[PDB]
Amino acid sequence: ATIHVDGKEYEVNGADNLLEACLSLGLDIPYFCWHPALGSVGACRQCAVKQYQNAEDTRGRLVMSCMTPASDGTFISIDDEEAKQFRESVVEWLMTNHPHDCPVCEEGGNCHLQDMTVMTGHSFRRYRFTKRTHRNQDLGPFISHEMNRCIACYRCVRYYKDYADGTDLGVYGAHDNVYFGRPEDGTLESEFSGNLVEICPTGVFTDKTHSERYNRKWDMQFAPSI
Amino acid sequence: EPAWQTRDHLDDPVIGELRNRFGPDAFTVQATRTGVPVVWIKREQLLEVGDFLKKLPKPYVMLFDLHGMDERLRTHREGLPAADFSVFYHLISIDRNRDIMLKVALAENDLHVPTFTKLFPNANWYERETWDLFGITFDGHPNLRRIMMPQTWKGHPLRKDYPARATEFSPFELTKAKQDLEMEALTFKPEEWGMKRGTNEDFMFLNLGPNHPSAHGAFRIVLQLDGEEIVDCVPDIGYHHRGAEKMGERQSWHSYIPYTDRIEYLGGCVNEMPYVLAVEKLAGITVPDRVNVIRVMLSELFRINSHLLYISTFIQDVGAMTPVFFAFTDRQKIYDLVEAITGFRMHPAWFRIGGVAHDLPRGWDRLLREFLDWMPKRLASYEKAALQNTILKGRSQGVAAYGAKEALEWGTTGAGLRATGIDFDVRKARPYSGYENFDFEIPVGGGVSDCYTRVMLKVEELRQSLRILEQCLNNMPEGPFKADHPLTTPPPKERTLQHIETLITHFLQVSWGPVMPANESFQMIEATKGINSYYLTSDGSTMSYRTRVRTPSFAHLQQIPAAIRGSLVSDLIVYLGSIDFVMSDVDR
Amino acid sequence: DYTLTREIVTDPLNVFMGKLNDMVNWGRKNSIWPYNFGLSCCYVEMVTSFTAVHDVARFGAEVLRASPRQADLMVVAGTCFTKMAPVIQRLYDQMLEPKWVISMGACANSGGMYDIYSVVQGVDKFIPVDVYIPGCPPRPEAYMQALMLLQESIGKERRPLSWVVGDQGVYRANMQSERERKRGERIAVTNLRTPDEI
Amino acid sequence: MTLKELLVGFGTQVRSIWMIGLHAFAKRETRMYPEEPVYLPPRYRGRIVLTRDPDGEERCVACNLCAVACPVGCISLQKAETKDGRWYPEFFRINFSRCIFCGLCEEACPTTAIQLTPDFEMGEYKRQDLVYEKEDLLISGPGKYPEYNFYRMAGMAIDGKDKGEAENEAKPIDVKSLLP
Ligand SMILES: CCCCCCCCCCCCCCCCCC(=O)OC[C@H](COP(=O)(O)OCCN)OC(=O)CCCCCCCCCCCCCCCCC
Ligand code: SF4
Ligand code: SF4
Ligand code: SF4
Ligand code: SF4
Ligand code: SF4
Ligand code: FES
Repeated sequence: ATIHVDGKEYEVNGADNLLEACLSLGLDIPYFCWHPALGSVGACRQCAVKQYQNAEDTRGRLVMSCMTPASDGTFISIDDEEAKQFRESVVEWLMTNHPHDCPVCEEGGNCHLQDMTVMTGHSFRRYRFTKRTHRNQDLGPFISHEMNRCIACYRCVRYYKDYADGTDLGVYGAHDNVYFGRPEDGTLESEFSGNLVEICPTGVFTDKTHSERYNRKWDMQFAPSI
Repeated sequence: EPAWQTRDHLDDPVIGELRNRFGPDAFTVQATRTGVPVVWIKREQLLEVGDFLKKLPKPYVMLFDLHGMDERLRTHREGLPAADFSVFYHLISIDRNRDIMLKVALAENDLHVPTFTKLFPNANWYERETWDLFGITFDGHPNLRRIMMPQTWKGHPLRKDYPARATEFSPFELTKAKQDLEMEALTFKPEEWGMKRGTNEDFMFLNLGPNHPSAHGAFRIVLQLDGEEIVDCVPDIGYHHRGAEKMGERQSWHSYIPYTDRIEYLGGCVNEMPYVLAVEKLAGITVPDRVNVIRVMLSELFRINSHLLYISTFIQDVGAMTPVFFAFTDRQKIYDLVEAITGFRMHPAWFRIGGVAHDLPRGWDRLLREFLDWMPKRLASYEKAALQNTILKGRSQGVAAYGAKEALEWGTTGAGLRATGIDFDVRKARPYSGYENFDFEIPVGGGVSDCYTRVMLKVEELRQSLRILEQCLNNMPEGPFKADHPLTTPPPKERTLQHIETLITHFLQVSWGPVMPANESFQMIEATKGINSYYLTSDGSTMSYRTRVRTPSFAHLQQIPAAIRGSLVSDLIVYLGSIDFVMSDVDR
Repeated sequence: DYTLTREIVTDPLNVFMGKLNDMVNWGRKNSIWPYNFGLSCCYVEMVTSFTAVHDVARFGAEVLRASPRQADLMVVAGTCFTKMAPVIQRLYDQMLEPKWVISMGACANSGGMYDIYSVVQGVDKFIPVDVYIPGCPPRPEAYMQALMLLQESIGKERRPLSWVVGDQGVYRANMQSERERKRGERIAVTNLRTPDEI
Repeated sequence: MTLKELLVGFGTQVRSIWMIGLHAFAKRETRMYPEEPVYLPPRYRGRIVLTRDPDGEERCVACNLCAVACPVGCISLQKAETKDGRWYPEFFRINFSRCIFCGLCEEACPTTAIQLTPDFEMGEYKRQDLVYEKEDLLISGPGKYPEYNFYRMAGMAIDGKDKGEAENEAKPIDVKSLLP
């Protein structure tokens, strides 16, 4: 398949969506709800690009790159001004209720939400009203729970139920009061519950064992091991 | 279109002249944020291109800079020729008020370039440094030895595979190098230093060392003397090498600012200004007017500080030991204001990407007014007591004189260039940081640059800086001290302390670093001692891929042998006093 | 508590010999001639302390000898560059007893911000240091404070009165750390002036 | 030299001597350290301290932003937690033999815990004693910023500050609540 991103030609797989095709090409599109192993659901609305009908089209429309096939002869723009404004607005809407928590948050320096907030260029707060707040749950000895930091991207429930076939994690409530966790306090029963700390793009689900002796990612000495 | 926008400068007449002379396929034009036309030239055509540029109707007369780049780890080289290494040549046409950068691509195995020394004599030390730090050989160089590192040094430190950090100390190698110092005079041969015809059996070779510390630093000069007369001398430098450019590859864009402060340690915010301007070009930041006025005021205060030290130390070197006490009292008044504003004396590290660290504290205008009332009577007293003394005049007038052609061929800038009658100050020719909104004059000489004319030109520069400071005091704009850009590093502190998106931006900017998109930027300023420039290459990361600092003191110290030949040693020490250099500037 | 250079020993100190030792220590600590040696920006702050606005001459320490033989104090005021380290060692070896060393600034203390290929990480890697000054640069009165600290250290050391009679070992007092001495007053600080003013 | 040059030179020598004598008749510009204390402006970058909130608790949440913002790398600390969940440094050490007093750590601190204070007198006899641990840094009050409290802004619950009790925070609404 042939796509044209910002006037540049690219050869991609037509069976892929535009988000994974553009990320495979090295282009940067902000995203939350999509994961490579979980598929596309189009929830967070972060991955907006401007799609044009043809080469001689200047109006276009905003589409979700994760929900749009990377079909042959597809004309899109990432750096379009309206697309950039909408992506910044999505980050801003996520920022309205987000707690002032980065210094005391185990995700800091390793946080996809921090990276996408910086990537969209959103650094000025004009929202002045109250932030919604949630109580936390005890999830056992491995996973720490902090629902204030949730951006309702649904990655956790999609991984835990649709991928890992777990039964004791879910989404509750409605509108801006959606809650992600167990129906009651208790240990997460899945043998693969620990992947939530990397699946969750925020600091809702964090490594409790690491949190005991916490340090930031830049301070780590890493090695590839088995 | 903003001033930081990426341009190819194809509308420059030099591009059309090169296309008409060499053909369209002879060179590749690179689009940069350097503000100059960047032209990739084949290695076999470099001397032809340089000669053509030197023989233009309004010619390129000065080799501003010459250095190298290790391009092996550079991932964003779109539109660039294939290159493991590269060598760049920054040339300036003062008559055109234009400049051009020429880039020569080199493969890893074939690391040799023809020498530029026949076209420009300052290419000698520039090519010696490029050989020392990169391992790039220059064919036809008269003596291509290491200039920063000692001669028994292994490796080339600016290469990407050379480790930046300090190696483990060993007393054995210190003992060995002490032995080399002890038998250096016993086994001295003029041939390895570029000297010749010595020991005729009438000349002597005499080494100068760290015995006259007039705040310039430690370096050596070996003099070939016919009795009392200098027939040849080479400076031995690199005793103040700090690896500052390598540190530029080692620190984030924000955390490198204190290192910029210590390049020319009498300059402070003057040193900070070209770096933050070049970073702001990389970030696409246009600072507001209050930032421009604050940065100009800090730069002029530090220029007066540096000029006071320079004039007083020149007077002390001539022999009059009194005015240094009073001039350092004036430096303390400047330090009162600078301490109040920035919190520090000599290395404020106060400029920021997108602005300055804090707003001006309440009551700064009182201290500025006190200094502006204190200074002129003291300056007139120094003039009458020392600079109009005929013994000082007889020690300085006509000593180490050079004209416009010698200044142009050696890259001399600042007061040494303007004493030859060439009106070239960056604050007027290529205005920056809102300097075009200030009323000030550029003092120029009569055509001949002695020690005395350089010192008096710096006195007039001090008076003009006082005028600029008066304008800064009278018209300080109301507004922000930081730009409203997302890459302003750090963000305003109060919003960081109460707004989550601002806190996120601050968190990532101070820890991982601000992400500068892949580009090349350049900023040239009129520093205290001449023209200082930063050339920054970003590979899209939070650290500089390459930080090249052009300093004027390097060029002036290279000009030393041409200007002092045929003079006495007393003329040499007076000349060193009148150059206005520090060894940190020379060695970086 | 004392350290002996010929180990941790006690105080070796007749009452006339104690008075002579005190007189020699008083004369040495009140007449300290620094060596005029400039490495980097810290030396600019040192010679600033020599000028009229600070007047280090008041302590009798302004003479500033150009020869290491006439100097009692080496101030390493600046970075110990690798090329300059043999020069520093040779100049220190050329100094005569008694000699004291003040490491001035972060570079001379530890290498400072220059953990880099061409810089020795602190002058105490190869020459002994009597007083360390943190700062980059230390302000001139910090150099004067270190001079006074050196004076206190000199005023209670034990050195031979003559090289022909008596113990020839050099005893240096194990002084209390300035951090531990000032901890009581420093921790008790509650409020400081806000940085929005002059 | 000519006779006119000699006479003019003698006149300039006389003028220099006269001006320096009149300087001897002038007022001393010496700041008399240590008897006269050095005036330091409020934002002077000297000895680093760690400060306390207005409630008396230490402000440092061990977020490690100062240590990574340090270009010298002379700050080392480790996070620890109380039973109520308050983050704090288990240890906090600063190598002042390395520190360049640049103020980047204070600039990077999101709680205003770490502060450079107007105190320059920091000379030491042994270099090991220039390593300041937490007991040598933590002071009894707020320092230069008298009122800021990070934990009044953070969404994380601690002792005395439950969920919904921070600034601009609504009370938590249970998903089981009857209101639509
Ligand atoms: C007994 C105890 C007391 C002893 C006293 C000893 C001193 C001699 C008597 C008093 C002399 C007073 C001199 C007054 C000088 C006034 C200062 C002055 O303005 O000098 C500068 C002036 C030239 O001004 P301008 O050209 O602008 O200089 C700046 C550029 N360089 O310069 C001039 O205009 C020069 C004016 C003439 C100066 C000489 C006057 C006659 C001297 C006769 C004796 C010879 C002295 C020298 C002999 C040397 C031989 C080795
Ligand atoms: S989840 Fe990310 S953005 Fe939110 S508080 Fe934690 S580090 Fe900050
Ligand atoms: S808890 Fe994490 S993974 Fe789940 S919806 Fe919220 S932000 Fe997404
Ligand atoms: S400690 Fe700082 S001021 Fe002193 S020599 Fe080093 S860089 Fe210069
Ligand atoms: S003042 Fe600078 S060098 Fe010192 S601890 Fe803070 S960041 Fe590090
Ligand atoms: S930046 Fe401030 S709160 Fe964070 S670890 Fe350092 S002193 Fe503590
Ligand atoms: S990643 Fe496409 S809408 Fe969420």
